[PDB]
Amino acid sequence: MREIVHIQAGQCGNQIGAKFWEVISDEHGIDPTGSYHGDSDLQLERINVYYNEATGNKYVPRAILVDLEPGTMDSVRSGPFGQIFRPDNFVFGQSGAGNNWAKGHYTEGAELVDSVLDVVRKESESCDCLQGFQLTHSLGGGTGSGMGTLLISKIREEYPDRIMNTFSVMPSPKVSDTVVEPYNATLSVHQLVENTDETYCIDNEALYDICFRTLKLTTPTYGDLNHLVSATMSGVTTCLRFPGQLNADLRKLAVNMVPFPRLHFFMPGFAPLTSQYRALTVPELTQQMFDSKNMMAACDPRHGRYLTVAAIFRGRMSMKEVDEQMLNVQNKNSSYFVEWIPNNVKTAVCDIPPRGLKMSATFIGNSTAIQELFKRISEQFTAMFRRKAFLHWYTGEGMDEMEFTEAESNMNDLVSEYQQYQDA
Amino acid sequence: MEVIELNKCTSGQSFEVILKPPSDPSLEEIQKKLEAAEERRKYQEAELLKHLAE
Amino acid sequence: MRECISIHVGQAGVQIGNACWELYCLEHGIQPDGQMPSDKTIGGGDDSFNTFFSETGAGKHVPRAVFVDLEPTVIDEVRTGTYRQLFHPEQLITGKEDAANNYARGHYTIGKEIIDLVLDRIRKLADQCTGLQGFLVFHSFGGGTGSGFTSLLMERLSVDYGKKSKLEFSIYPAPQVSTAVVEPYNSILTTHTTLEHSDCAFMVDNEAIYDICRRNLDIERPTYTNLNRLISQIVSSITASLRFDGALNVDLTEFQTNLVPYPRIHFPLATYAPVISAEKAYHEQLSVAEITNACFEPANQMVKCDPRHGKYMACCLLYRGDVVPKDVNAAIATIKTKRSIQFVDWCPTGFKVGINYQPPTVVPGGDLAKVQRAVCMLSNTTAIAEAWARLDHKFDLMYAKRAFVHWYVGEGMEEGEFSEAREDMAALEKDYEEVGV
Amino acid sequence: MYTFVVRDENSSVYAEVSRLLLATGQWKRLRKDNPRFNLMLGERNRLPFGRLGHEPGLVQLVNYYRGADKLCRKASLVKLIKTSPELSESCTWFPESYVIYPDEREVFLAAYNRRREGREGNVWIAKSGILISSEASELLDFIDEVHVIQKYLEKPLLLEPGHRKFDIRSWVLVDHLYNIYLYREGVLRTSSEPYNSADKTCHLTNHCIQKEYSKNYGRYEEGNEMFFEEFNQYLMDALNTTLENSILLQIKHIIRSCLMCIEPAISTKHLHYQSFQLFGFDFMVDEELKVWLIEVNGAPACAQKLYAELCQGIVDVAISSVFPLASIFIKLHH
Ligand SMILES: Nc1nc2c(ncn2[C@@H]2O[C@H](COP(=O)(O)OP(=O)(O)OP(=O)(O)O)[C@@H](O)[C@H]2O)c(=O)[nH]1
Ligand SMILES: Nc1ncnc2c1ncn2[C@@H]1O[C@H](COP(=O)(O)OP(=O)(O)CP(=O)(O)O)[C@@H](O)[C@H]1O
Ligand SMILES: Nc1nc2c(ncn2[C@@H]2O[C@H](COP(=O)(O)OP(=O)(O)O)[C@@H](O)[C@H]2O)c(=O)[nH]1
Ligand SMILES: [Ca+2]
Ligand SMILES: [Ca+2]
Ligand SMILES: [Ca+2]
Ligand SMILES: [Ca+2]
Ligand SMILES: [Mg+2]
Ligand SMILES: [Mg+2]
Ligand SMILES: [Mg+2]
Ligand SMILES: [Mg+2]
Repeated sequence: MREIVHIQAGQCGNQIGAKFWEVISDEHGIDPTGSYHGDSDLQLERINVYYNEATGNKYVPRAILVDLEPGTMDSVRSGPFGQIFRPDNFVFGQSGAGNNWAKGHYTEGAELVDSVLDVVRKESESCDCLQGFQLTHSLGGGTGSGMGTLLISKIREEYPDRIMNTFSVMPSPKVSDTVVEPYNATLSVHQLVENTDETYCIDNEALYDICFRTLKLTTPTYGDLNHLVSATMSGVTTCLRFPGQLNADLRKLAVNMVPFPRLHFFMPGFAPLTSQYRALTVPELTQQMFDSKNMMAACDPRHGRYLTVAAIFRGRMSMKEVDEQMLNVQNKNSSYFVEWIPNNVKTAVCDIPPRGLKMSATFIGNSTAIQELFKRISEQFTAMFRRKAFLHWYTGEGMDEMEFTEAESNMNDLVSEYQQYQDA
Repeated sequence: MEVIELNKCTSGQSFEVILKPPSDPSLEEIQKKLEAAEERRKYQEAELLKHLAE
Repeated sequence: MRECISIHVGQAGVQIGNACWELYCLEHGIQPDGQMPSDKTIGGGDDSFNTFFSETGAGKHVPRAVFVDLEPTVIDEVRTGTYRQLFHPEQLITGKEDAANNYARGHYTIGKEIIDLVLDRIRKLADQCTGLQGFLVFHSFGGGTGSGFTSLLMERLSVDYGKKSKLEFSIYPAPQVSTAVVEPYNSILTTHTTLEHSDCAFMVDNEAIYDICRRNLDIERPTYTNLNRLISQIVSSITASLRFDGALNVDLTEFQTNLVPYPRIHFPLATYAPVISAEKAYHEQLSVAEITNACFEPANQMVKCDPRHGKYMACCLLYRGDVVPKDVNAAIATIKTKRSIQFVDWCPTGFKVGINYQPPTVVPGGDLAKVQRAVCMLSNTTAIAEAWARLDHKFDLMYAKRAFVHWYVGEGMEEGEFSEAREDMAALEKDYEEVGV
Repeated sequence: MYTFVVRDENSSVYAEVSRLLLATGQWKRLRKDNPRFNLMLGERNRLPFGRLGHEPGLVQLVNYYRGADKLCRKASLVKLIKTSPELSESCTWFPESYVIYPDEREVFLAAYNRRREGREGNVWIAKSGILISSEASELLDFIDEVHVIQKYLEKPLLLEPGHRKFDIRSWVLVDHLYNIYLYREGVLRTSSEPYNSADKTCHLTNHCIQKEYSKNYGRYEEGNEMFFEEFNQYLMDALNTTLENSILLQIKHIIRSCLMCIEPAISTKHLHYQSFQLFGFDFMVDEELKVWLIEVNGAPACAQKLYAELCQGIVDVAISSVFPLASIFIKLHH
């Protein structure tokens, strides 16, 4: 039993985390009350990766819900699958974090972090073989960004030999709540550079463009954005939740995907994205899966080179034809894969498709083109920081300008590090 | 050619055909390697916990 | 009679060992519950099959085997499989978390915590031997356990059993079925550490088995079950001389005498024919000449390479089925005048032939058809160094950028072991070219 | 869209082949160290044949035959013709040669002394720096200062006007099926100096030696290169015969004989990768219209006028035959 402990922090972290548990509970045949009602033993074979088995053969998600205000977590408990979560795993404060990284990381979140770790410890103690942790959160707010990274740091201290994995939603002025999001994101990225093994960069810019340009949604809501995240999160965890050889656990995934410790920020992709009854062939899955319009990070893969790639095909299809199409894309565009990491593209197939689709494909890329994301955040950061604009929200919580300068330098170094392997 | 060393039995036979003539570290040292690597792991983890303590 | 102990390490070693011991039972008439009606000496004996099987008072024939894996899921299959009654729980050793395709994790971090347990379980089987002659070690090159833990086990076996021979069956990494990018690293690391400790290693390239299954068996996308049934046929023909009456390769020392004149050059090329699909209703049974000629086709080798552009140091022909010595010599004479077979000048140009009259056994419901006669050629040719050249080139590409190296350094391994291992392979390639050019 | 790599920049032949493939719009050139190629235009020295044919989902082809150096080296060709029973030492179209290390010295002297005592032509030639001398001691002393010493053809067919020596270069292409294609166009690299059987300029017909030491370079034909149309017309006007009957039958026989000998050693019929190769055969014609084989070149250059036609023929029967898109050769059957 290789268990994973899931944590969702803040508004965005809990809203996408709730939909993630709804999507995978449906795939594993778990109802909103925890009872199993599936028809395939493949659903239960790896069920303990994300679910604890309770009394009466009930399946309880190994999830911990964290926030500094009760609003979003009250909505989750009122949601469809709200009753499935363990009540003690709801850990919340009352003051909120005011979209302020300092409040989440240093003041308001510091008061609440120890009680969160008490629940993490309770969940970890019963694990027969703990793989590590999975955090969902945004980087533009205060709780998920500031307290989420504080949690990552304190968990690494208590569990230094466990994998740290995050789903990190990147801010965008297209889907912006406050102007200080580049501040919060820049401070958080340096934490992720040091203290996570795998981070899926989910860009609200890309989610918006997909909803607008592709899905033809003229006025996208957060629900529209979170539907793309749900399907993506389901795909990237397929190899963890079903029997298989490739990337079956968090560490083996990291060994296949992370050639250098700081370069562990992945571009996720997904196919199909349909605005629906038409049959999608294996060649169509492969072409769309690698297409930039299907990337969730708002980076042009043709502007960089792929260090490593993980591909997951779901449904009843010809694995022979999957091998052919996967080899076709590599041999067709071998200039976009680094030549100094041979056979850096790995393919997995799962017989169980997601809900509503006969066939799907999920893309996990470690591309140097992700520097475009960090450059974008860096430019938005600097435009305000050169005038020290809005800094008083942060210095009022004890922070100094030097910590911002160091955060600026830390992310510029990350950009330089990606650029060195793009031309090597 | 030449067929030499013909040995036969109930379950088979074997022979040789010639076509042309011709023209460790100790356990102590192993334990030192295993413990030296464990020492480097402890040093690397102690530096991490030191970094996290700061 | 001298016993042989088989050791299966990692997923690949366990699953291949499970396929081999199934085949051994069918060949020797041993039922899944361990009973063997053809064995008249109840609860003991020094027959040829007793080199691989011990006997209990109740007549059960127990494999002299140990299964080791750092994750329990694969060996749990043996604990509940068809032949679960053959083994007792002491022969099946499992851990909690595997080596994560990381040689250093299998050798240093996790292997250190289980190496003393494995040796204790091997000592239990060795104490039941009146004259142990050595070990057969099954493992992959690419896995973290198969590479990292094996090299640690082979170091300790040389310490505890200095006079005993050790033979390997090794799975060379192939991207068509590989599951890790760093498998070239683990392969070089485990070959460097095991080289001085292995007397004879039979390398099997998953690429070659995969294509034989696709081309000769008409399997579209071969699985490990397809590959392992074919591998077990080759392993069975290699070890049949230890398990049956005969005069060729009768003990493990004879494998080195007949195939390995130079110690570091201890990687013989295996070629097997015929591989026939059981889906064909009628098939023309191949003659002695046709299957012997097939031993010089690269399409039938366990490692794709060109023996015409290397030199031979030894050649053994192992026949099973309807084969008489007269037809073997007629086939060899025809082949010598058509094929490019160059021996090294300090070795005789000849073949050691072994014939076992019992034709090959096929697993009921398998992919291989029954044949009247089959042959496995074991040839020590310098052309197998093409496999080292391919592996070392992939090593050089990744290591020039130190890609993934931090995973190994983080487990306590030093970066210098990478280059030291690569220099040993560089010396290995140089040895082959001196002999074969 | 096929892919190919280029690993020999000093190849004027495949520089044009690479240019032709890109001009078709269906071939993309990769970096020289990119393993995901269909076609390798490989280097001359230490081509990594062992790394070919191990790319799943890629049919790989290389422009060299592994093992063909046995035919394209001086000492290798001499040893191959003597030791191979298919050719035998009684081979009639190859000059009596011997391999000498600075070994067949005792055999070369047994034939040299037999000629001086025999009162017959005893002029030889050593090569690997070339020395032509009727004194064996001057030849053996020159090597010590691996070589082969073969009988110098003292009676060569001389072209008139000029009374001059020549040699015939034939280009032969062997594809992955081991079809032997003889390019219909050859060249006569002619000496522009009158043959004096009593200077290494009228004796050596190399294009660089005639362009650096011969005073009459280009006097009779352009670049001291006579093509087959002119040479056939000369044979009809001067000797009442054709190029096909008097010479080309022997040339086709020698080409077929040499390549059939090494076929079992170098064929890629059942191999995980495929090979083709362009060879350059060099012949000599004596005064009695007998053809002698001098050397086989493994990486030959072409004549300027024939680069366009020959390189297009390489793409047709050797490259596009394996990788089809969307006769100038004579097939020597066997
Ligand atoms: N022929 C064959 N090859 C296998 C089999 N299982 C795994 N492999 C190959 O072995 C290599 C990976 O090694 P594994 O044996 O799976 O790994 P391991 O020894 O269990 O070590 P860990 O990393 O700790 O899991 C890959 O190249 C696989 O293709 C098998 O059953 N048959
Ligand atoms: N046995 C022989 N008898 C008479 N003339 C000979 C001869 N061997 C060589 N020659 C003359 O000397 C020249 C040099 O021969 P050789 O084949 O060694 O040239 P080469 O290898 O240096 C250049 P290439 O690779 O284009 O042939 C030949 O072109 C020929 O004219
Ligand atoms: N994709 C997505 N992004 C969100 C959602 N809610 C908030 N965000 C983004 O997250 C940032 C605000 O962070 P938020 O989670 O609300 O702050 P927190 O509660 O203090 O952690 C902004 O960049 C928003 O665009 C959501 O439901 N989906
Ligand atoms: Ca307070
Ligand atoms: Ca507390
Ligand atoms: Ca008995
Ligand atoms: Ca030893
Ligand atoms: Mg908010
Ligand atoms: Mg394993
Ligand atoms: Mg020994
Ligand atoms: Mg030359």
